[PDB]
Amino acid sequence: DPRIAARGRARLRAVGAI
Repeated sequence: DPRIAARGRARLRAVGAI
């Protein structure tokens, strides 16, 4: 679903920071 992928991208996002 479109509401399930919006959270999947956050993964790499958060990791990218640190």
